[PDB]
Amino acid sequence: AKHPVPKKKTSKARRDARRSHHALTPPTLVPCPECKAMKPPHTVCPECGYYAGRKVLEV
Amino acid sequence: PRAKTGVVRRRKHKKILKLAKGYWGLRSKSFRKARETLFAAGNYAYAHRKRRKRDFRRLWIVRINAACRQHGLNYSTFIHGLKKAGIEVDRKNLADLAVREPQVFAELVERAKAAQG
Amino acid sequence: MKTYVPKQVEPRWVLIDAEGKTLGRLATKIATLLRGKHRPDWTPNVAMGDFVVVVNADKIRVTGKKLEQKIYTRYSGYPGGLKKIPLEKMLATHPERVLEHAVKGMLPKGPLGRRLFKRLKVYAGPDHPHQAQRPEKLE
Amino acid sequence: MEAKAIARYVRISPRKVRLVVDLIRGKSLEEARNILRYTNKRGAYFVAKVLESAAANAVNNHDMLEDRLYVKAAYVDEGPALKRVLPRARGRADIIKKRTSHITVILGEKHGK
Amino acid sequence: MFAIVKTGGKQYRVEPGLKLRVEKLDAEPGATVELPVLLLGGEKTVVGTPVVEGASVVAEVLGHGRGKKILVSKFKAKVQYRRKKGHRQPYTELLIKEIRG
RNA sequence: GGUGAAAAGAACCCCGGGAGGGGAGUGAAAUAGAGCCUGAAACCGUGGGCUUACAAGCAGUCACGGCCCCGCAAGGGGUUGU
RNA sequence: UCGGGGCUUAAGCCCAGCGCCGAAGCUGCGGGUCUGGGGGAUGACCCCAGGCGGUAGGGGAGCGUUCCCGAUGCCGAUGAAG
Repeated sequence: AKHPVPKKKTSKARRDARRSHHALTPPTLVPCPECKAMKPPHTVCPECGYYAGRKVLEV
Repeated sequence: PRAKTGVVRRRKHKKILKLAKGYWGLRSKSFRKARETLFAAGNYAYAHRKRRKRDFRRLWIVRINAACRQHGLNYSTFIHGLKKAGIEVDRKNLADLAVREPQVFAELVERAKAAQG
Repeated sequence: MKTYVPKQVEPRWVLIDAEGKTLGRLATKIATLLRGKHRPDWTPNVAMGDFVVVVNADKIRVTGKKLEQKIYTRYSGYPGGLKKIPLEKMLATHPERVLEHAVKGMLPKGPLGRRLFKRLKVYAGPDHPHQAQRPEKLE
Repeated sequence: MEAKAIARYVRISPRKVRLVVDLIRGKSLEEARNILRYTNKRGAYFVAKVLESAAANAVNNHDMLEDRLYVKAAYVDEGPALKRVLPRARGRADIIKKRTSHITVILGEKHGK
Repeated sequence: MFAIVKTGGKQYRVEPGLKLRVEKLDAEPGATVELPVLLLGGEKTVVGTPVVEGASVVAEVLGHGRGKKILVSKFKAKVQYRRKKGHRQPYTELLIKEIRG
């Protein structure tokens, strides 16, 4: 509305290049020791958990 | 009477549009832009008819001269060698039976030298 | 029509000598494969520039009086116009810019220093730890 | 075959879920499931749900088994939109939109022999 | 074995038995083309001060033809001048016979 | 302003919380499927065929080349490095 | 920074020399064009001399579009217009 107003119209090229710099990046998961589940790193999987065993209510 | 303006417009439109297809830019994705750039392209085409001819003149002259260098003399001498003697033609390009066939080349060189030395 | 396609005519490994001589005729033919003058148009690197590598090794003398400053420049071939490599301050700039003005005088800069850099140095001092063609079109 | 399954006229703007599609596009079932299951997103378990849609048709309507079902495409467009008028200071009335998607999750063949 | 010829303001190096065109000809559609000109051969065959006239080159012709239309679409950059045209160069096709020189 | 000739307007079942789809039947026709004749372009997308990271730009054109696919031949598409 | 590089028995100047290069301007070949003349009874067509820089503006001409005639018709399921 004030001053920095689009001089001209940008190109689809530079548009989806500006877009190109952000390719959606995946998360991280390792297995649980004594089960079948891809828990996030260091984190205890919702069920199972860690050593000593606790919670276990994520049916 | 109403002449329902229908597809005439869109047809010549996509005529020029169809002519465009092969470029970069919104010119290759706009009607009014394609058009203009195509105009420019046509200008280029004519220019490059006549200039195709002239740049060809250039290359002919060039490698004929360079071969002439690789042997003994140079271009101007070469030319008066042909021109004076009697050989009023050659089609400069046709002399490109030179590196393609260095034999007849060398001999004709000796012609130019002979009747103009 | 007509056809003068030579494909890859294969490398001409000449290395002419006239290093004691001229300062401009120190090109033209030495040009034809070089420039203080000759071939530009966004392609002819320091490369063929080398070759000759003024394998005659280095400097020598001067025609006029503009001494105490140079080792030499502009017009070689490839992109930024014509191309080179400037002077004596660039005796420094990697390896030294002598009557190889022409070649290792063009050259030592890091950027045509892209143009592979890669064809020269006091290498060009006729050891050039290599092999060429010793008729070298001496003339 | 190439199991075709879809859920049209639903939420999320193009950019986001189009990147969600080309996030796991070309990687088998197992991975897909666990990934969509675990991503700081909305289209994560969303496009996971339409993945469930795609899962039934290929297992219990195409029958190719879940172990052979790999991620075959997903193209996911823009659809229509939602055109709202935003109130904004100094008498300004603006036009702002909500864009949408055409999630075409396909799954398909394993080895091929 | 070659041979040179100045045909229709176009000069060539013609071989003994191939090739496909010249300038538009006032010559018979599908019969006998005797070229009363000549300007070379193979193993040494100089052209004289005029033409080569020890004899002549011989061609066969296989019909007439037109080749790739060019739309002369030259416009002007402002106050109107949009010439939309297109010329298609008319010519005659051939295929030689020999070069009896 | 438009499904069909008429609703015969999709029953039974599978993913879902539904919304939407997936098999069905139906009718000549289901990109005639419920806002349903056509459905351009602008504008937004998927795979793959071709190029682009030494480069100075009214981005087009001319000569050549490299590639992919039509062509029996010659040819040709088009990709665009010099 | 003379376009730039770079040039000193010049690549600067003076004088002479022959040679080439090099414009859509000219030659040849090929096409258009209008015109003038003649054959053209001939329409046609052919030959012949010449101009075509072109804005306003003069003038000839040429494509397409809704609908009336042509129609109590012709094409159209083997498939109309878009």
